[PDB]
Amino acid sequence: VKEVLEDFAEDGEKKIKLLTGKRVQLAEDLKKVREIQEKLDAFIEALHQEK
Amino acid sequence: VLQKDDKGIHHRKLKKSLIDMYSEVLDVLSDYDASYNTQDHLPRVVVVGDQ
Repeated sequence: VKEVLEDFAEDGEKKIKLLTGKRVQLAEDLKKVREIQEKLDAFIEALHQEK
Repeated sequence: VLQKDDKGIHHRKLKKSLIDMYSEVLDVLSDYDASYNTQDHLPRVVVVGDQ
């Protein structure tokens, strides 16, 4: 069983096609778009310092 | 239009001075409260001297 679990742990496809039920994926976008949010707001404040 | 130029692009280094905006900040604190307590909220240089 430990051997099987290790083999499945290394298998990325098995993780993709098993244990997919959590809602964390939705939250990953909420957190990742923070870089876009920073670049855009900083660019707008740069439009405001220039004009 | 001249007032807009002062507010926005005055095409001169003086434009968008951050001390200039602090002067208005302190003036509006004074307007909020005649009493000293709230005027003491924000920094300024107070000069006292012998008569």
